[PDB]
Amino acid sequence: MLEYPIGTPQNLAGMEIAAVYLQPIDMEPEGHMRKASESDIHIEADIHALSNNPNGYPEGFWVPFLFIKYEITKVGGSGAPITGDMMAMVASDGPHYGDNVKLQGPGKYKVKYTIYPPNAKENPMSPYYGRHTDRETGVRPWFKTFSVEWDFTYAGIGKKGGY
Amino acid sequence: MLEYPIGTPQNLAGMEIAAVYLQPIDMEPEGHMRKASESDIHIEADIHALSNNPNGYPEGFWVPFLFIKYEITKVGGSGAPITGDMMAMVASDGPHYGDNVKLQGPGKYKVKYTIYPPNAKENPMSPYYGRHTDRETGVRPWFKTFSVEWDFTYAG
Ligand code: NA
Ligand code: NA
Ligand code: NA
Ligand code: NA
Ligand code: NA
Repeated sequence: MLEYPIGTPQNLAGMEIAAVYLQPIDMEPEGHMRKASESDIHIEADIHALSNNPNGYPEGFWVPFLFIKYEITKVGGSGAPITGDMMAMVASDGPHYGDNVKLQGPGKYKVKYTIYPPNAKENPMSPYYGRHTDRETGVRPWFKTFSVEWDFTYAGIGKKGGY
Repeated sequence: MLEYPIGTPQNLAGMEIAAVYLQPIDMEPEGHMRKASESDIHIEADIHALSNNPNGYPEGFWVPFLFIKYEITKVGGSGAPITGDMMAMVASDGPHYGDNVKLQGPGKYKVKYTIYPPNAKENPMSPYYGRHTDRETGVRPWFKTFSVEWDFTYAG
């Protein structure tokens, strides 16, 4: 299969944060993603643990229970920024955070993700996850909410809504 | 600290399901686990993907967003079954499903886990996790809720 990069990955708080996209997808439960026919891409946040991750994840593990908001802005565009809240889901290549998105035509875009840890009050998955704190099996505190940004160009006859 | 085994792992639906226990733990957020001072063990369900997992997980990945109920019963003895729901959490050896439990003294116990997929009506994480279904990136349907059982000898 093929996917497309948004910039290059960034390493922060013991994690690799990468932005990628592919064609719009379909998901179970149905009717939660924007319809694939009304979208240009499926945008994703690919988040995996680095070596010696402070929260106990082995290197390469997917980091679960995060909440990710995104803002996509067209450089020099007359449109309002594109925003949304990703959802965690599994595909044939494993779990991701993603969302189906409709863009504003070909051009340069700024992409900003805001990543919330699993103890943030803004993260609706926080009631479902814990962290050991005892001496023998405990880990370091969760990272604080942070953002990451990339620039990328979306353009071409082979790009849906990019020509 | 020792991680004690509860039987041997069992393989179903493209996953390894293993049971272990250790001493009671402390967790953030506080007030969800039974106090460590009022518990005997921390029981865990260790669930990881096997090769060719049908739901898209690479081999060895933790299987996330499941919901696990347990029933622990002192074998052929006085006492009611001990029941509860585990919680997903991370520790220094990675993520698990687990719970602090008070037992009924040394002896043999049956341990049964009932494992609910992300789309089960009993799984509270159903509004928060999806599965791709399109032809190019989709995976097979979720497994149906099932149980696995073992026994172990608690020494203290
Ligand atoms: Na909480
Ligand atoms: Na066994
Ligand atoms: Na088996
Ligand atoms: Na706490
Ligand atoms: Na045993």
